[PDB]
Amino acid sequence: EVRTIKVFTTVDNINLHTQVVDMSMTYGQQFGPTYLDGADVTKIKPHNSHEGKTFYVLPNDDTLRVEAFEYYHTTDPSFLGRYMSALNHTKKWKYPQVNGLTSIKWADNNCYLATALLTLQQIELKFNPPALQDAYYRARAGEAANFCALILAYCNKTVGELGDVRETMSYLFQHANLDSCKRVLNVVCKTCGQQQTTLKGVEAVMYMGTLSYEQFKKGVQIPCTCGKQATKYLVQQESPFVMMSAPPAQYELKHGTFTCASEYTGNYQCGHYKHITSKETLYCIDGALLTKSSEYKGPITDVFYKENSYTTTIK
Ligand SMILES: [Cl-]
Ligand SMILES: [Cl-]
Ligand SMILES: [Zn+2]
Repeated sequence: EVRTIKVFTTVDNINLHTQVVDMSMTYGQQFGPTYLDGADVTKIKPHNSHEGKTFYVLPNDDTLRVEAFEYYHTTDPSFLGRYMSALNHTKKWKYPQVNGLTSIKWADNNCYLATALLTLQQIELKFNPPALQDAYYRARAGEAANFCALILAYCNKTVGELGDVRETMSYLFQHANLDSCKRVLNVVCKTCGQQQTTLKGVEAVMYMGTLSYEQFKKGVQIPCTCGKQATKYLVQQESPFVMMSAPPAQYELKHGTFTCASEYTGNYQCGHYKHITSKETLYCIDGALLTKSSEYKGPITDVFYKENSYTTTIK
């Protein structure tokens, strides 16, 4: 006796593909790798409770390949398997509202993701892939499981791995509309003279070397090919924020002088991130945990600042 049920397959959870499945065969035998809200059902035979349900499958024909690219903006063949693997964990995480923002209760080394999510809610940023637009909208409303699983997939990180906030933000910014962001730098060597550089997009909003936006405007010392130290300073900035990053070092955050910051305690192999936000006072959001202080000092790795337009007074 042949038994069948109707199910739907998808790559984006919007466009559905009607399937009739033989209840005598695994999902794997019929569709290849198959997932039900993140759970791998490849080796499971259809249940009666499955009728009418939506299953994710890998893009295995031209229609799904186009749908997957249009939704995620990636053709990485392992992407949906990585997204589903992460989602099976992130759907069990807790997303408390802390000081009016969606955070993440600590689990599975997810401190870097909490501080990234908190930062995103404080800066002006629009994502390009519909997957991130839709998932980020849900995250802002408090249901961040899809958004967190997408960040893990886009960053090639598995649940439990040690992430870096700077690297995570770089991936998210690659998938954001930063096209009108512009930065002009001048590099002055007492031997070699002056050289101006223009940076656009993600490179216009990220700097690695100093946490202080004010120091970057005054000048920072960098190597020159001649062997001397040159001075690099900000000539012009057009962006709605900037991110200043450096290896973790004891640093004092002053209320009203920055938007938010990431603190990292530990070493190259394991550690813990916290988030500091400057509002009516300094709030330290540590997943579900919240403390406040008038002053803050700690091993800061990243600081975000509000911007619109800046032009140097240096000649
Ligand atoms: Cl689809
Ligand atoms: Cl968006
Ligand atoms: Zn030089």
